[PDB]
Amino acid sequence: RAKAKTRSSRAGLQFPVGRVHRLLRKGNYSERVGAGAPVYLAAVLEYLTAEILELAGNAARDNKKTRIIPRHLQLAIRNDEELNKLLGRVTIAQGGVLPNIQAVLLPK
Amino acid sequence: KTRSSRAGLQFPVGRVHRLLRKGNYSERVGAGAPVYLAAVLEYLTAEILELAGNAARDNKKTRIIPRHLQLAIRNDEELNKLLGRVTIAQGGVLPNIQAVLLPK
Amino acid sequence: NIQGITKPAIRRLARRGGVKRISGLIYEETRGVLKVFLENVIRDAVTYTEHAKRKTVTAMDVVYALKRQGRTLYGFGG
Amino acid sequence: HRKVLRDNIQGITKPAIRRLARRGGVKRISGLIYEETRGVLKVFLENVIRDAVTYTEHAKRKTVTAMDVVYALKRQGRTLYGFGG
Amino acid sequence: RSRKESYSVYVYKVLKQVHPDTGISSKAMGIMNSFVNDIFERIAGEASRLAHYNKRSTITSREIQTAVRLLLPGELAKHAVSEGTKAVTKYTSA
Amino acid sequence: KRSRKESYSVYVYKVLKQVHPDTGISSKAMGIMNSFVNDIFERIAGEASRLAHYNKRSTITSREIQTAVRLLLPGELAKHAVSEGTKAVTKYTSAK
Amino acid sequence: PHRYRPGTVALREIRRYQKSTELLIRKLPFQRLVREIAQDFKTDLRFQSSAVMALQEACEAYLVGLFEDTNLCAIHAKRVTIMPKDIQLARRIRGER
Amino acid sequence: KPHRYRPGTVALREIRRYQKSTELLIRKLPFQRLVREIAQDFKTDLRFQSSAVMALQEACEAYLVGLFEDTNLCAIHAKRVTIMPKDIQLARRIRGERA
DNA sequence: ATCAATATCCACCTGCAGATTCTACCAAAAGTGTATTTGGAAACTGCTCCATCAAAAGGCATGTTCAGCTGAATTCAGCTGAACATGCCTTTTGATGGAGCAGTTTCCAAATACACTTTTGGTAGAATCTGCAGGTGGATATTGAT
DNA sequence: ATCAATATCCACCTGCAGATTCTACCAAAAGTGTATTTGGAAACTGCTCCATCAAAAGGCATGTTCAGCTGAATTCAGCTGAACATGCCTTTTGATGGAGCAGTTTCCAAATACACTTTTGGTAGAATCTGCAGGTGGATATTGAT
Ligand SMILES: [Cl-]
Ligand SMILES: [Cl-]
Ligand SMILES: [Cl-]
Ligand SMILES: [Cl-]
Ligand SMILES: [Mn+2]
Ligand SMILES: [Mn+2]
Ligand SMILES: [Mn+2]
Ligand SMILES: [Mn+2]
Ligand SMILES: [Mn+2]
Ligand SMILES: [Mn+2]
Ligand SMILES: [Mn+2]
Ligand SMILES: [Mn+2]
Ligand SMILES: [Mn+2]
Repeated sequence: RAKAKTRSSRAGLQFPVGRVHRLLRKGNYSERVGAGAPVYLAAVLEYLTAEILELAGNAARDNKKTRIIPRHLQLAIRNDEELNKLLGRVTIAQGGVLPNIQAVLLPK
Repeated sequence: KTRSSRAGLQFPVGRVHRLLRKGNYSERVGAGAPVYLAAVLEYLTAEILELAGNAARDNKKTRIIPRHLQLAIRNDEELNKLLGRVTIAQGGVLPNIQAVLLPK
Repeated sequence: NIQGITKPAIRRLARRGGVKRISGLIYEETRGVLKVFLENVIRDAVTYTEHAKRKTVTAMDVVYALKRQGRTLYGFGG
Repeated sequence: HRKVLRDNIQGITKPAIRRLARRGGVKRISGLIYEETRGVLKVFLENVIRDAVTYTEHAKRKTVTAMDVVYALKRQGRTLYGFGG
Repeated sequence: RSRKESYSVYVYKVLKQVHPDTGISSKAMGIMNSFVNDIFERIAGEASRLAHYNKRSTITSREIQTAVRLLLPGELAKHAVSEGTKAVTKYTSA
Repeated sequence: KRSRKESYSVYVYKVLKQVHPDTGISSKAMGIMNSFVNDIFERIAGEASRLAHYNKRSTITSREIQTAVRLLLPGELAKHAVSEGTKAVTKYTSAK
Repeated sequence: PHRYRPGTVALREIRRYQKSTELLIRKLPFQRLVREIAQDFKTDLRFQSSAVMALQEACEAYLVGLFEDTNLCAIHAKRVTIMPKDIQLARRIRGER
Repeated sequence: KPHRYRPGTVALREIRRYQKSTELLIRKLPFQRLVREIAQDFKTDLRFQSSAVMALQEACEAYLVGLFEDTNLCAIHAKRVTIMPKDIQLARRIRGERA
């Protein structure tokens, strides 16, 4: 039979489409899952993570580090109006906070 | 000969059971789950109607209206917390003025 | 249109809120706030409308929109 | 725990509370803040540990796992990243 | 007719049990309807997740109970847990 | 007699190498990423599940995923995700 | 000529509206604003009667609750008059900002 | 001199120092006992995965830091620089934790 | 308008705990070949929704007045930060033991799968009654004069 | 604090309009009786971890002394925001129509589910690779007293 071609390579993605499809089928979200659904979702997840690794990589570079750590992710997320909105009720373990001293507290 | 009467309930065991399987909650639904669930709903409902029934009485109304439900709900601490993020259309609010705002 | 929400109307809402004295800057601040409120909700309500392939925004569409925004409403079908 | 565990909320020392307020950008701290913070922290932990334990008993386990805690934190609208393994 | 169903008859039945002399307006009833659907989804929803976390495919009274324990505050939970197990027993008895 | 647990780790690493060829990631950082992928997954699938339900449909399709994406994500983040999502589908269906 | 002291009428108003449950914003003005806002998202849309009422119940409830928090912020600052500053602090803490 | 810093300068040095780091500010063992004690009162003989306790500590600290942030805004709103119980109360009330 | 005094950086280095790779199965995608389910593509319908059109009755926009709240300007008793000396007890690593997750099998109580029969619950006019709109008459307060 | 003179609430009452409740009929659901599966519970059993405790070292919590300067109290009046009488018009509300469209049905081509079988991509240790944590020092701000 035809040589095997993964659905990820067909959609041109890095995230596992087959995996996601299984996760959708077994998560009791609906009686049936369309063929395009896992592709769409797997792509959105890949996009969102690529989008946060971009910002975290930069923060890591601004700190002269070649390895991304929880703190870089916090900086990235909390310094981006939208990501922060999206993860407003989420906490990054070992992320710390953004430096911010209320002006009125500075020596007068 | 319905399941509701077999559990000593008013709330619909059969319909609750159906809503459970059609709701994409799990591949299977046990026999007692709908019974238990219907019971909790009947209990919560009775709880609220009891108090709302009072509120309607003290307002000299024979019919409960949203005002009464909002009163029942907000004056009870546990129900208030259960419905802390819920809003009752046409319910208004609990009359209440901050002490510092009163004269004398 | 946002001006349609008059001063005496905002006063009334604040009264039910227990407010006794109001700064004149409040009315415009309240219109701004209200606007963002309606936008966030109507955005999602309409999105529910569009997914159902309808041109008419139903009460439910609104109800689902309020629910997502953590502003669950009772009495309009949900 | 062998030895009975008692009054440990006092383990949350004044200095540890001070460091927390610093990170939160506080410059000056009233003397009564310490007990208040202990009281708030206790309520926070009880609420979460309660839900966590409920997941544990329900799994018929005797061991509270990070997952139990993660699921409890999420229920309180307190989602945590980093411990789902 | 199809159209749509609600909990109206049942809510009216519980009302008669607690206040035989009392009735309910159309809107207040609308409010109870919402209330019921709301609580239902919260528990079924929690029961679903509970069952999934433990890799169970069926939702039983045990999952509904834990869900109620997680969702209801203090006393409300105690009384709901009693009414529930109480209803199961009767249902199972006769 | 093994106990193998799946994760998004290899995929997250491949994406990291794309956007930053010179960067690595601490396992704890990887833990945050895995938590993040699962969170969004559930938030999206969840909304999609309801969508199909409100509309009386038994099947979640790429259309349900899309509106869920417009509902959960803020402004620009959404248009972008929609782009990637639509692009991936069209490319996939053409057996490309 | 009879003239109530400042505050006395505001108080009387607080008792009045906290006792009632009717909508406090005029129908048409509101409805018109809803449609306008809606236009900036999707076009040539129709609205159900009940849908506009649902949005109005939510708004009023939302503004009323916000004004309650705003009031606590004003009273916290030794004032009895709400100011933009109060609404801002309240929304900051609610996580709306 | 003896050299002595003015009240507030070191407090500021500390703020900058901790907003720059991510380490847990509460000590481990003491926090661990508290968790076991509280848990002990719900169900006896419970065990805990090392990770469970760490997750709890990360969550509590992130929660408190955030509360102090809001609490600080309340104190500042009242024209003060010093946080007081009334500030934590107002914040928990507005957040809807104790409305 | 300085300068001891300290704290804060920045750059450099190294080896070991923490990433990254390299291996090798093997659980779980993907490829086939049917066996169901669907989503609509047309074609029709009564509706709830817009559109106008038109009185008017509150409600709101204005312009006056001036009561009294918000802030600025002071004052100063103490609380809370800054430094230190102590010496307790948290951190680090590891050792022991065995409690209890997790992985497998075996197998019923319990859940699903039909084919039909009974019983409900939703509907919509008819037949009740119950709030509501207006009007008092009598508490309850307010506000100014003394 | 009283009197007096208004001004607003707040039951209570009557006449009905219009919500509710009450009736009577089905389609749609729930209930039944049988018949067959099967999820997952009980019974082991492998072996990860977790509970605890021991030791040494030293990072930190504590208690104490002082006095800087912040919160709390007060006073005073500038001028913001409330209370009111006026005059205007925008919002009510009341029909009348036309029609833009939710809602439904009947089919069927196109899309999904599923059991069986191949074929890897993924994951769990080993085997390698290496950032950058910890340590060290002068260079640079940043303070606070003079
Ligand atoms: Cl699809
Ligand atoms: Cl069951
Ligand atoms: Cl302001
Ligand atoms: Cl205080
Ligand atoms: Mn790049
Ligand atoms: Mn059969
Ligand atoms: Mn009937
Ligand atoms: Mn009246
Ligand atoms: Mn089986
Ligand atoms: Mn001061
Ligand atoms: Mn004056
Ligand atoms: Mn391979
Ligand atoms: Mn270093």
